[PDB]
Amino acid sequence: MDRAAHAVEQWRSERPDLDPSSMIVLGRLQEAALVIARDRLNPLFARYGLQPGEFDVLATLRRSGAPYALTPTALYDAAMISSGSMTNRIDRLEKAGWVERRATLVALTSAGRALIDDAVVAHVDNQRRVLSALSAAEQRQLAKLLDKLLQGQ
Amino acid sequence: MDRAAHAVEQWRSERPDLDPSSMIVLGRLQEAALVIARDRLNPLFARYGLQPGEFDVLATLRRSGAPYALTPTALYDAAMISSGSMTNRIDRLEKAGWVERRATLVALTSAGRALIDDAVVAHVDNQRRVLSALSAAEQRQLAKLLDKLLQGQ
Repeated sequence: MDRAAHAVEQWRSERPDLDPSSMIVLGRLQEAALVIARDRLNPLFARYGLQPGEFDVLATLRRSGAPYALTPTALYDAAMISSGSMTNRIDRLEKAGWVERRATLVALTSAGRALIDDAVVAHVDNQRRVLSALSAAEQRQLAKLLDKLLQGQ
Repeated sequence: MDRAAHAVEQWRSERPDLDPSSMIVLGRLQEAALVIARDRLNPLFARYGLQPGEFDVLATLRRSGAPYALTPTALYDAAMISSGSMTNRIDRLEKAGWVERRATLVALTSAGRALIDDAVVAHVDNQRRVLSALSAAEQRQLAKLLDKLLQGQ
């Protein structure tokens, strides 16, 4: 038993008036997102000098196509993840030499483009190893369920 | 198309040398965990005066059974989520009147026990509405896939 199943077992024992079933799926959802970010994805980003949020900004600019320049609002809408604190994240990226503010647009520098071109290859390799315990059909299956859960929000 | 599918589409266009397939499932995983915490679970915790991490501490103590007292190490291992910054989280809970440090043990106060007894009912109701777009079999299915992904870490 993992954290979530052990906790439901205890709750069923302590609060039999409760139906704690929903705790399994959502406890595993949040634990899986946390452990994968903390122990798998973020270490790789740190090897490139990046926080995960900073990777997303650079990746979003790169995949928007040349000249890799978006308004901060277009940047948020196109991001992989809808996290906050973006303005200071852009500030950091400009100070590091990876983005540039132009007219208002946020654009990759050449150094930033080279960095994310390098990092995204290592990232996807990292992701495949993260997912390798699931078969192809299991990954498609997990993506369909997460899509339905997400739209339900 | 959601964030993750739109981003894969762009990557496939921009870096056809890349296989970005892994981005869908893991992008949806992290986005779903974030949106559900930010927009659904944490608002409910805040109505009880709690941060999500603080809810977990109180819930872990309560479901460990009377006298609802655990060592900080037992507390971490029994938590629903393996998040950090726990020592300051305990500090805050003691200052709020909800936990007590005894001999070293962390124990619910009566006020803390009453609070989490109230909050956990609202929490599970909140979770069921979060999950209501998935059928029962879909929720069991999602919990099985997340379990396999998790153990693969």
